[PDB]
Amino acid sequence: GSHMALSLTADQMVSALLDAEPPILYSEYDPTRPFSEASMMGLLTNLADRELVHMINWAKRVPGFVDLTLHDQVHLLESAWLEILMIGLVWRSMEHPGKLLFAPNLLLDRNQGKSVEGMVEIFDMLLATSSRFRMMNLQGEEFVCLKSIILLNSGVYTSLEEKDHIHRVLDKITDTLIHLMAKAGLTLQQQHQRLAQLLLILSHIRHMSNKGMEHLYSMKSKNVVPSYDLLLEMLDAHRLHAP
Amino acid sequence: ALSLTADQMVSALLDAEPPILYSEYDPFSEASMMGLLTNLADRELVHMINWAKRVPGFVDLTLHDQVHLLESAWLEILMIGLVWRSMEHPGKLLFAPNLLLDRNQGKSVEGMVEIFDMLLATSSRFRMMNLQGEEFVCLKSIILLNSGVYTFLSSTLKEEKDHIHRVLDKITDTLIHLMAKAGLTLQQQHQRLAQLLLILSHIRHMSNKGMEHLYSMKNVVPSYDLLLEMLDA
Ligand SMILES: C[C@@H]1Cc2c(ccc3n[nH]cc23)[C@@H](c2ccc(NC3CN(CCCF)C3)cn2)N1CC1(F)CC1
Ligand SMILES: C[C@@H]1Cc2c(ccc3n[nH]cc23)[C@@H](c2ccc(NC3CN(CCCF)C3)cn2)N1CC1(F)CC1
Repeated sequence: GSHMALSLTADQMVSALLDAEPPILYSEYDPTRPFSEASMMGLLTNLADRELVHMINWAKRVPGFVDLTLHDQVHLLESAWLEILMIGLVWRSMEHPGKLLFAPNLLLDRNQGKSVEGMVEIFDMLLATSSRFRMMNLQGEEFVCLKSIILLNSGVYTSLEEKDHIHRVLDKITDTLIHLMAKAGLTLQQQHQRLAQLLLILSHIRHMSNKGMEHLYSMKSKNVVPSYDLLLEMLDAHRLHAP
Repeated sequence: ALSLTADQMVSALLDAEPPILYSEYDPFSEASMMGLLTNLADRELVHMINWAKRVPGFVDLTLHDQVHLLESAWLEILMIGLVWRSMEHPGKLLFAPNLLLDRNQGKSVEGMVEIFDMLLATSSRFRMMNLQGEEFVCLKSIILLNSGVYTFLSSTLKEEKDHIHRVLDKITDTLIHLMAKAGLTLQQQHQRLAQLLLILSHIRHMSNKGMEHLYSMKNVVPSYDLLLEMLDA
């Protein structure tokens, strides 16, 4: 059978989201060749490209996403892809104060970011967001809800029925977040305050993603930002993959 | 400051509200529109300083930290004010009572059409949600305290970060209280709070696209010095 996004209970929503989770990838580098030989930007690009393929399959598994037209799915991934990579990074880097866990074989500190121009400012923001989630003791079940909110919210400001559906899907994830906070034993006031602190961090994640896109658009290379066409091609080619 | 009731918080915020300014009294050109927008933003910024100084918990901060918050938030604060004023004018942006501009007028300045469209979409979203004046002032105060909070260095006892977060929790409590008085169920309360805060992510995005446009135009972004001079005066 098929569960419609709005029929899901809080526990089914958490389960579906935990199931859809992409795997933690490794940075593609020879551990026998010296670390000086590495490109730094070359490694992050190769990693982001591989992670983006998995993000396609995860998005198609987020409740309410396939209910949207192919056109609208592309718009949401186009606006959200960097924010989704960034939230994943900041979550992985939580237990590593002063370091960013890009991959299990790629844990980079602030000074390493200084190698690439304009990268230091982005690293510092990611580091601050990571420490903030650590202070808040962000839970895995909350992280998946926040990652799903980013996807459905980021490109929502671009038909009243399709617009209401995303709002309703977003209300269902909010209900799931609150449920987790009530089970963790937070009072009603504490529940609202934690929900507000988590959603306020999403504003800073959008900010980092805009600074990230600015950096990408400043690069001399022509195919450094995933275009609408490439994202459409990626979502349509998923139909040809084996389940 | 944190001793105020939810109703006292709303009252102080409503009282601190800046006035609605007019655009220079004297059809529009690409340079005349940009000129009018800049002059209006500059006059509004003076009032914004006076408004920020009346937001509870703001003057409790060091002059340095106040400047950092205004430096990160000034454009999001003009933008949220604009989108609120434009609510009752579908397809138009109410810059001033004598300056109500449509989408086609934005096409005069290059790169301005994309910003106008986003502001128009945000305005219609707040209209669909039936955003209340008492909720708008809470959201505007959240933008002030929140936008530059991850900007502050803090490698000493700078306690100052916890105070800001305590003021932000207090505004959340105020937002919920307004929703409970309006008769929303507990579930409706958390859902509305989430929808309002998610729009703040779009306000940050429009501000960044606006700063990009400004930097594409030396003294077009209010400097630390100007803001400090304004806050100290
Ligand atoms: C530090 C940040 C986040 C991040 C990066 C890399 C991997 C990650 N995993 N989790 C988080 C990751 C890395 C990064 C490096 C390079 C690229 N470029 C590739 C090219 N591809 C698009 C399609 C090609 F047509 C994405 C993207 N992102 N970000 C840097 C920045 F903010 C963009 C400037
Ligand atoms: C449409 C948008 C919002 C907005 C604008 C103008 C007035 C407003 N009132 N409410 C909202 C207003 C106008 C605008 C036009 C020009 C400027 N110029 C700045 C102000 N001044 C300070 C420097 C010395 F302190 C130079 C600022 N803002 N925004 C355009 C944009 F997104 C920034 C690019």
